[PDB]
Amino acid sequence: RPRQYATVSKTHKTVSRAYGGSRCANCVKERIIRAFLIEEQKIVKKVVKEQTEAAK
Amino acid sequence: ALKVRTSATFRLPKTLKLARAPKYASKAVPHYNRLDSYKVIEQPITSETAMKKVEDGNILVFQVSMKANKYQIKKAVKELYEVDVLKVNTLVRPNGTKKAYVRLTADYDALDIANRIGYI
Amino acid sequence: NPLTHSTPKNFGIGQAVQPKRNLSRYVKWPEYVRVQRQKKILSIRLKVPPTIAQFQYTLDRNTAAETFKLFNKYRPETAAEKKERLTKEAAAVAEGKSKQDASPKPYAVKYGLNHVVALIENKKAKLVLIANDVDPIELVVFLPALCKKMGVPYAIVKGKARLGTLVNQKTSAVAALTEVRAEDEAALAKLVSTIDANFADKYDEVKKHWGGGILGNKAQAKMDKXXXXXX
Amino acid sequence: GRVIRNQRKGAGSIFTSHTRLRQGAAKLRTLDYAERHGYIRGIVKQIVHDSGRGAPLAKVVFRDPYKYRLREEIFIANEGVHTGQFIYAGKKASLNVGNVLPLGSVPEGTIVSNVEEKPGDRGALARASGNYVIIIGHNPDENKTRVRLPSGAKKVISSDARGVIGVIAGGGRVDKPLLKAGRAFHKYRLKRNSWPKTRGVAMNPVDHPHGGGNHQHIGKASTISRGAVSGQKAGLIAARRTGLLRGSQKTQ
Amino acid sequence: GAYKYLEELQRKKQSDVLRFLQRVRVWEYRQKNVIHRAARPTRPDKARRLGYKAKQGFVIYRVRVRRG
RNA sequence: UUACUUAUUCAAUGAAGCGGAGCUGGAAUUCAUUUUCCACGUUCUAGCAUUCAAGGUCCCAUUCGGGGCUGAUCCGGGUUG
RNA sequence: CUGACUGUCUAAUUAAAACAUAGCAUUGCGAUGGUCAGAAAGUGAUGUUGACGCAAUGUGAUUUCUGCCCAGUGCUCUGAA
RNA sequence: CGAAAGGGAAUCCGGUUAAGAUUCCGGAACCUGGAUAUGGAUUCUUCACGGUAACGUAACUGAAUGUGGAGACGUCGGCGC
Ligand SMILES: [Mg+2]
Ligand SMILES: [Mg+2]
Ligand SMILES: [Mg+2]
Ligand SMILES: [Mg+2]
Ligand SMILES: [Mg+2]
Ligand SMILES: [Mg+2]
Ligand SMILES: [Mg+2]
Ligand SMILES: [Mg+2]
Ligand SMILES: [Mg+2]
Ligand SMILES: [Mg+2]
Ligand SMILES: [Mg+2]
Ligand SMILES: [Mg+2]
Ligand SMILES: [Mg+2]
Ligand SMILES: [Mg+2]
Ligand SMILES: [Mg+2]
Ligand SMILES: [Mg+2]
Ligand SMILES: [Mg+2]
Ligand SMILES: [Mg+2]
Ligand SMILES: [Mg+2]
Ligand SMILES: [Mg+2]
Ligand SMILES: [Mg+2]
Ligand SMILES: [Mg+2]
Ligand SMILES: [Mg+2]
Ligand SMILES: [Mg+2]
Ligand SMILES: [Mg+2]
Ligand SMILES: [Mg+2]
Ligand SMILES: [Mg+2]
Ligand SMILES: [Mg+2]
Ligand SMILES: [Mg+2]
Ligand SMILES: [Mg+2]
Ligand SMILES: [Mg+2]
Ligand SMILES: [Mg+2]
Ligand SMILES: [Mg+2]
Ligand SMILES: [Mg+2]
Ligand SMILES: [Mg+2]
Ligand SMILES: [Mg+2]
Repeated sequence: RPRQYATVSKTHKTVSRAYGGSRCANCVKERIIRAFLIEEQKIVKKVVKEQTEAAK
Repeated sequence: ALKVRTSATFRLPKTLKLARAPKYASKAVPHYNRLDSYKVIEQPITSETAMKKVEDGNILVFQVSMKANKYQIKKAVKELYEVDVLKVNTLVRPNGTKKAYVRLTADYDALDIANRIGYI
Repeated sequence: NPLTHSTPKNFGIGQAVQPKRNLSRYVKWPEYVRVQRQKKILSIRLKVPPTIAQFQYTLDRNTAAETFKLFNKYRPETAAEKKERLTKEAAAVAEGKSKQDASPKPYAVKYGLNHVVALIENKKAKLVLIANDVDPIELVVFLPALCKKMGVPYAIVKGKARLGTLVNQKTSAVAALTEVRAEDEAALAKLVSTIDANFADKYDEVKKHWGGGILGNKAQAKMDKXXXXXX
Repeated sequence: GRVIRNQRKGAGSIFTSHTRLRQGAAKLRTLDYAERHGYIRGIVKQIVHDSGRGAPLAKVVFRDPYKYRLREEIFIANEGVHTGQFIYAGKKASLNVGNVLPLGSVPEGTIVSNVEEKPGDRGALARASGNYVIIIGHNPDENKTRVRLPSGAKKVISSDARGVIGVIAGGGRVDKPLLKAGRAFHKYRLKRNSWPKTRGVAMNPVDHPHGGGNHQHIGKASTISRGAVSGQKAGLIAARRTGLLRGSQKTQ
Repeated sequence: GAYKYLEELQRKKQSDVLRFLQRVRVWEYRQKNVIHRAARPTRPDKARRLGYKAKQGFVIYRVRVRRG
């Protein structure tokens, strides 16, 4: 119960990974993938709409 | 010229905030210490129920002021009688008097201490 | 150097938390700020009658600074000066004669509104400076035309605060000299001449014109736009 | 005579709305630079149920144009909208269900929810389960788009007023018979002390002008003039007609 | 002195000058609070008249009641 | 019948980006000129977006710390309807 | 015979066939608003609402129908004057 | 301000009185606020290792700021414990 976590040790309130508490395993996997593909495809959006720049 | 305000919000500009330098000092002569020791501890509660407590329990049972508190009770028993006070326990009698039970540390003998104070 | 990179911010809609720009335009200022700001403003739209539009005509920095450096030569008696003069005059003249006339006939700037008026009324004054900022304005509106009718050279100067310290006070409203030592009467003319061609001969023509208007910025370019564009 | 029921409702007391269980009031985003000029994305974090309002509410989280923080706005879920959808809002937005565009920026024939009367009041028209206004035309003579509200009244508003594409979710709520009385009891338990309703021709002449009896009838006309006094307004008020009709369609 | 010009001015209440002053000031007053302390008499010729001497311990207050 | 915006009236906002004009740049007319138009950061994804910002450039001798100007055009102080 | 039903009421002479109900029908209103409150108000209920809504009357489940009459009372009106 | 029935930091058995006890006695705990030292852990790859993984552990620096979770929640019923 909430205030009881203030009488307890950090290993009781985390796992060891990005988002200890907070998010759950697969929710960080999807966090990662989505992040990687978006920022990559960002450049793709950029390079491609710099091909249409030197097209006109 | 101008001035750069990064906040649309105007606020009461912090100002000096002086400090009271009187000229005729409220009270004339401060009150003497209300609740002194003799005022704190008021009277010994000598009743056969409470005598048996001093006998077989090492407890000094004094009536105390209602204004008094546990801290103040432990203090004035400790000064007025020259004794160490394990702990203090207060219950407010039905006639409004504040009965305090005081157990003395294993050093002191509360029965000795009792007819020391002068009563059996 | 190639160990630092040059990561540039976008600050366009839908990205990049906007940078602390300046909001002095958009401040929700205190009420007492807007009141004084909006009373002048209000007093800027609506046609102003001339006898108040007579003001606003202040003076040039030059004739101003000229008419000050002159007035500055006739300060009143200061505190410790009237102090000793009276320990001088009163003690000795009443221990002898000379009806207090134990002192030179003085040459001060003269001030006090009722006072400067009774001057102008009596044709005893020579050059009157009326402040352009008195409140209420009625305290003075009659002067420019009271002056004109007595033919007493006046001029509407800038600073009720200046004339003040000009007469050793916080504020003064009016300040006007009647006497002046003989070593000066020459600057008198050249000041009154150039003045009486702004505040006197101009009066009649000026009182025929009201003020006010000034749509302020937005609505004015909008009429500068309806005109420029639709013509 | 006594104070008839419909006057006692004005003071409050017993008749004020029950609002404990209500998610925050529904409102659009405040009309900021972003929406006035461009657009701004948002994710529907969840669609939720606001008590005594059949019509789901949509929670859409928008990053803060000006400060590092998230601002959750409360929309009315416009049907089709779905957890994870992206809601773009503003003059430049595109024409998809759920996005919020000014009425100028939409073609004629666009149907649209929660639209503002005066631009920036965060939503006035058609917020009821399954409703929608329709743009009937424009008119660049002051940004004023003409729309048709669910009453059928075609009222002109300013094309800078925003709406939200699509129709209000919660479709045929009033098609299912309430059946029994408890169903109705619960309906208003979450709303306001309006039910049950006693007919005033049951009353005595003191609690209603329909009141007295010897025969439950109304007495004189039950149509009362627009400008009667409270205490006589009970019945069909400015009734410009009465009786059965089946009206078909509306005002066009 | 200047007062007799304040008294006589103050009696031409529809002169274009005063109307304008009446306008700007009746606007100013509404905005300040209903009872607000007065920096200094708008009508020095009159406060004088009714007793006010411009000295310490005299206090001028403006106020706004509601008509009808 | 009607234009004005300061009285009065209403809406919001933690009074942010209103108003006028400019860089940039792509088309035009004119039988050449400025006579104007036009545009100027975000839309496959239930990521991320904060430390007066990284960069750039000047300063203090600069030991580590600061600061300024651009970065973010200028001009109105009508918060905006 | 009655009321559709469960349900409510005359605490202390009436529990019903009365009241309510769901269902049906009607009326006002798009917020500068409908209804209602207040001595007034920078006032207040509906409203954390917006016609699948709120407000106001009637009739009283289903089935089945709901005729004729706008002269009178009343309500209403993009109507001559 | 508004809950001795909602939210909520932490105690238990034994014993005892004419009448008190989850308070008293005896024993064994826990919470909180405050203190501080030693043991440990960490470190020359400075701010810990391991497990492919879900995760583990006596630990294993963290200001602004952000955010997420617990507080925190209807009713019936059968089934499991
Ligand atoms: Mg106690
Ligand atoms: Mg002196
Ligand atoms: Mg009555
Ligand atoms: Mg309420
Ligand atoms: Mg809630
Ligand atoms: Mg149906
Ligand atoms: Mg109610
Ligand atoms: Mg009820
Ligand atoms: Mg009904
Ligand atoms: Mg009924
Ligand atoms: Mg009856
Ligand atoms: Mg009656
Ligand atoms: Mg009647
Ligand atoms: Mg009947
Ligand atoms: Mg003073
Ligand atoms: Mg009145
Ligand atoms: Mg604004
Ligand atoms: Mg029979
Ligand atoms: Mg029955
Ligand atoms: Mg029954
Ligand atoms: Mg009875
Ligand atoms: Mg009887
Ligand atoms: Mg019965
Ligand atoms: Mg009827
Ligand atoms: Mg009935
Ligand atoms: Mg039927
Ligand atoms: Mg019939
Ligand atoms: Mg027939
Ligand atoms: Mg008729
Ligand atoms: Mg007829
Ligand atoms: Mg008519
Ligand atoms: Mg409290
Ligand atoms: Mg501790
Ligand atoms: Mg939560
Ligand atoms: Mg609960
Ligand atoms: Mg639940």
